[PDB]
Amino acid sequence: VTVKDVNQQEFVRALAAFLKKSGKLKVPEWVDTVKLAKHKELAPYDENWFYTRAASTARHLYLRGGAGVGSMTKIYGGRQRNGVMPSHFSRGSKSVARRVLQALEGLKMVEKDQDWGRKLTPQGQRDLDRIAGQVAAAKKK
Amino acid sequence: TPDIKLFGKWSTDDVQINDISLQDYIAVKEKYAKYLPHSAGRYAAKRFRKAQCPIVERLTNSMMMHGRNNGKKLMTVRIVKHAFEIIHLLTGENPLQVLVNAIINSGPREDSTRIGRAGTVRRQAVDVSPLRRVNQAIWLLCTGAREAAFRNIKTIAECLADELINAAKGSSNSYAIKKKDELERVAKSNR
Amino acid sequence: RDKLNNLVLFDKATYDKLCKEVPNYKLITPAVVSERLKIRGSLARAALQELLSKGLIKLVSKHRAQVIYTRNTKG
Amino acid sequence: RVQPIKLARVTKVLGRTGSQGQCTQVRVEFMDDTSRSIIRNVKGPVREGDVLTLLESEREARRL
Amino acid sequence: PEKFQHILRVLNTNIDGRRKIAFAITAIKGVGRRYAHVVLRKADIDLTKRAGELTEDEVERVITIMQNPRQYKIPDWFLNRQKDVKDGKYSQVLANGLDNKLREDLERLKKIRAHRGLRHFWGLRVRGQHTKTTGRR
Amino acid sequence: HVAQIYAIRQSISKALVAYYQKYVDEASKKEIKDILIQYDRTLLVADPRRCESKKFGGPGARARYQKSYR
RNA sequence: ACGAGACUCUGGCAUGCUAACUAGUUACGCGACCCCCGAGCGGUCGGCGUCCCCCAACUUCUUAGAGGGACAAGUGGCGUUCAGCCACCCGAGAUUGAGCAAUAACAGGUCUGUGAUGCCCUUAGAUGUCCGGGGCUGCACGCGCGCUACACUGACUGGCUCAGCGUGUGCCUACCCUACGCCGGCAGGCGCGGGUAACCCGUUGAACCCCAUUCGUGAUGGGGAUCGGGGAUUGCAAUUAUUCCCCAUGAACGAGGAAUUCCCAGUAAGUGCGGGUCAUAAGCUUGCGUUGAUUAAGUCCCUGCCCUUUGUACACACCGCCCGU
Repeated sequence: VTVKDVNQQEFVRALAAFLKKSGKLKVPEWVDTVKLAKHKELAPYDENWFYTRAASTARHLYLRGGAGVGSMTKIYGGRQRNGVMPSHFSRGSKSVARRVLQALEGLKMVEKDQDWGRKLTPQGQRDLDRIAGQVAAAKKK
Repeated sequence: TPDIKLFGKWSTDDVQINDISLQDYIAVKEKYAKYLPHSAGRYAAKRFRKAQCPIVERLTNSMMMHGRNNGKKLMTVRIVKHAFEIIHLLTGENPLQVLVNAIINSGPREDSTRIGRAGTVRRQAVDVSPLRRVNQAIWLLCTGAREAAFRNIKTIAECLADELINAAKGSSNSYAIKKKDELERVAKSNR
Repeated sequence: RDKLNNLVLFDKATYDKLCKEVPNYKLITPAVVSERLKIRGSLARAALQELLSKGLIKLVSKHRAQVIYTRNTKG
Repeated sequence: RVQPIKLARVTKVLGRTGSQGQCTQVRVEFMDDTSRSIIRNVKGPVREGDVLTLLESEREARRL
Repeated sequence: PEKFQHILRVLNTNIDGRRKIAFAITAIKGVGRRYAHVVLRKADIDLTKRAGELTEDEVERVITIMQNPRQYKIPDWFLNRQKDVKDGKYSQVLANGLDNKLREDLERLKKIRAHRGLRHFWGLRVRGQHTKTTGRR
Repeated sequence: HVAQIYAIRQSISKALVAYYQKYVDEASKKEIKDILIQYDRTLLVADPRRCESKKFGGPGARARYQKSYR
């Protein structure tokens, strides 16, 4: 199997199990109080979202690699409701995004490849496809 | 013309029309019945190109209304398909048969049109062609649904289903059928 | 305007009030429960979540804006 | 009060006037008894040889 | 379940016992949706319990934590009174004691006769907006 | 999203329409094409309708900003 | 002879043509690299976030040159059977949208765009210029274009995936677009590596919308005005708060009277993105794309327009004229 044959919305939840099982990457001292972007009005209801956020950005590296802070901040964006004035687009947080990438470095998941863009190690890909063999084996559309 | 007509969830066949006056306009087998209600975008070119869309498709098109909702079609497709599950649960028979006997039951037989009768432009009761009777009800029933679910807790697939299922056995209860007679009643009051 | 008094709790009397009746409903949705009772959906969606766990009510469609349940084939 | 509700076919469309172009005269026949061709005005699209529903057949509704 | 700890009083400010605990806390002045949502985290309480649930043994934690934010590694940038021209007390503030500060700071403008206070003395717009069309309720 | 769907539902169909000619009989086109066309025209024929330009006056092509009357 | 039409640009579609490392290539060689990553012991398969030189195959998509194509042509009705209309297989069925625009005028705006200018005013205590700080924005009021909502088809939170016009640095002049690594919650900062551009921004991986949790008819978390404290940015100067961030106060408003505007097809309507102003920057405007209806194929009923017949005591022409205590 491969990531390109399974449900992505449940896939990120699946990997959110894995980083809870490893449970040693890092969890920043500020996970309590940050907002995950500059446009939201309320921090996430789920307090264990770092397993979720790091499930996404690591997953997106599998499909559009060479991505740094920007290509991860660009995906994390939506309406920036200034209220009376019309809404807009506003990129997500910078520092919160990179701390994921550094934490993956310690776990050796991702690496900085040529062109200075984060890519994925050949052992790093093993983890991403391995869990795919589990969701696929337990779900047929 | 596939192996058999089917929604994948319901089946189109055996949906009968209780008027000889609404076939060729209540379209359930034009030459077919589409698996999923969503247009190709051809229609609305000549005045009778509008009577070749599936009745479900046009009702899907009329759920978008009143500002914030406008232009969101895939959201209605979700409502309509769910709303047919709900009708099939309360009463049974294929909701097409519910909808068909419902959209019949909400279009008036008459209207009061302005015309010269008594020197000034009066109102003389007139007759309504089949297209204007299917077209009136279809946007009339949405009006009941949109009004009903505007402040209730009820889910939309509930109120729309609850409103239609009244009409197939219409008893002066569904907002559309409440209007339908009142359109005729005032029409017969002046001639 | 007038309150609806949709409460935020149970009382061991209204709860078993629910436990006999609804599995004979052909239409089991969070909306119809709160029409029948003077209860918020939050409890009822949870109460149906409570009742769904027992097995007295079965599943037709669990969707973001609405969920559908039916009878347990009583007869 | 008897309730004669008659079904009927148009044959040709005559004209489309009366208030603002809203109404439409036809010379509708009945389909089931080829009987009195009552010329009545209707409001809305009118196909060629299309069916019609009708409450009371006794107007003639002509150029008033 | 039973009604244990519904509508109550704290900081002399009512609490809407029916709702969730998170936004019930926000019924107090000086506290908002976020400041409520963080102190709940630092008291280690499940957000999914209504206010008629857990008794005073847990809110006794919250009342003190809320009064003194700095003691529990609360990022000071949440705090709404930082580096004040009063004694530099970096602390979240609370019920009507806070409005006292608002009376004080406005008075400070009006005790020294500054620009902003001079407009508050009349009650017109102070942030430098217009009143060509707006200003009438 | 919807634009892509109305593309793939056409490209796939016109793929098999174009395939069956080059290595299979022409009737294999017609037994398929006629069943394809008698169901939906668009699966064979592309949607020509496309967005039209915007005029000054009106946020869209043909709407207008209101007019002020003394 | 003018205006119309004719013409220019634009959109459609041409599996045909000359072509493309600054485009596709992608179909392939599987020349390799990687995960048992699965039916598969394994290969062939599926995938690649990948890696290539041209001694691969080209041009469907990408781009733009010549082409080509549609013309009441084919058929049938209706027509004085001329002009033409209605319908239909064919297909872009003559139908995309604009640019362009005559005769005669208006005491319509502009001397505040101009070294284009008549006359008058004034020219040293300047109505010339330059500098400083202010004002053009001030509040009992009434007005005209507009963004925000009033919520559950909704809001909060998470995942998800898609776009098209352009634009971007040394100019008689002062600063452009921005990847990528670290610091900072964020607003921001510091080394830095590209671009005078189909080259790196940018395979523009935008939003409403698609799938989950929370809220539960309650001024509620809808709404985001007002006010206080804080934190950064551009600048000779932010105070009468340039902007932007953070905490916090949480009002008016329960779908809106009389009136009245805009629209008939990818149009209405929703959402988002460029350009313009721009050292600081849009609630405005000029454009682009996405989501995608209901209601019409008609009439002069209202406000108005073109031609002809008739009427007039009107001619700065009904905003006319004109009568008597």
